[PDB]
Amino acid sequence: DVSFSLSGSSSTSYSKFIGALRKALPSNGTVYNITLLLSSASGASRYTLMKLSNYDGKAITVAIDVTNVYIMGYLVNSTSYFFNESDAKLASQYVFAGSTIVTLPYSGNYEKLQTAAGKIREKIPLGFPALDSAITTLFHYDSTAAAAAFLVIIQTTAESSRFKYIEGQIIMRISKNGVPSLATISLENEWSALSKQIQLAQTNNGTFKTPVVIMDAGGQRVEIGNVGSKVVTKNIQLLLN
Ligand SMILES: CC(=O)N[C@@H]1[C@@H](O)[C@H](O)[C@@H](CO)O[C@H]1O
Ligand SMILES: CC(=O)N[C@@H]1[C@@H](O)[C@H](O)[C@@H](CO)O[C@H]1O
Repeated sequence: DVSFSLSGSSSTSYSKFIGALRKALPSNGTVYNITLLLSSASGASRYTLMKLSNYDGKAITVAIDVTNVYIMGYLVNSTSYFFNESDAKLASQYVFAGSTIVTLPYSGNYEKLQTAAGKIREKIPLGFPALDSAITTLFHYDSTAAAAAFLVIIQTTAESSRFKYIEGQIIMRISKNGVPSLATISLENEWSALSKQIQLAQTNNGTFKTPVVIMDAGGQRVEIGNVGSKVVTKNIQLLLN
């Protein structure tokens, strides 16, 4: 398993945690020196567990699908909570054995979580304090605030593992929460498209078959057309397969 403790945390310990999470995910090699995730996996081996503890030391354990870095659900005390989607129902057959299972009233999809939370990612502050609050919400399972808590946790763990830029954004917000940058949102939105295009580029002299539009540090549209881009060389850390 991997773990992150907010108590005693620093930029250094957070980066160690994100690095450990990246290292915990199996590969079928690399493409342009970027880890390629597995296309398929079986049973319990399809998951890695991530223990998260708040400032007060209260802990939850989150299950991640290694094929796509999607969060499946989590365990607190003797109760597990899984997203309402087939891949998470599958996960419930293999992890947190012996727990009492609760099916959440939403899938782990951003659109569904945002509808459930009554607010879009763009307006939800992120940072170490936001992570603390999110863990607390899930620890007590406040059903009215859980969707928002998942939105914070997903971005602070999975999205951060996928993009060095997002890891940096969380680090900027260690002391004071802030809503995600437009760049953060675009990278999250385009992860699967970037993953696809980078793999196609291998046999196309490094050129994407279809451009991918990201946003920069000022929200300006930037069209990514080849593997020379900084998004490919010094940002993306995991490719969907
Ligand atoms: C009752 C239950 O928890 N299982 C549901 C399953 O019925 C549904 O088909 C799927 C969405 O496709 O999501 C699962 O969580
Ligand atoms: C969802 C749930 O049952 N969470 C409970 C929490 O509310 C309670 O404060 C604690 C007591 O130690 O046990 C937790 O994990």
